[PDB]
Amino acid sequence: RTMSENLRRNLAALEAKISEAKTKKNMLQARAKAAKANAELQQTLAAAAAAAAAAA
Amino acid sequence: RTMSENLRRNLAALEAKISEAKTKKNMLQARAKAAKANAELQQTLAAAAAAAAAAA
Repeated sequence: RTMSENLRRNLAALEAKISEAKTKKNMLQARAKAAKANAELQQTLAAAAAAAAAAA
Repeated sequence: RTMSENLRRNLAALEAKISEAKTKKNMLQARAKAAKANAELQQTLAAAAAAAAAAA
């Protein structure tokens, strides 16, 4: 019965850090998707706007 | 007839300690099965939970 209090806390502490890792996963993946889009948009627009205007 | 009272008590005392040893056998075997399972579960879960999370 003393062991089962210890196991019931260890089981709750394990799912608590699994739960934490899952919320972190969503936020980290979101930042990676956003950063991919920011780089492509900024570089593509700046290059095209300089290039077409100068040629014309 | 005095010998047969002595033998009838010795026969009952023998089966009484055989009976005791049999109840003890079941409890000792149960603890050994439980202890085997506790060790494997605790060590396996703790190792896997640390290892997979760190790598990812």
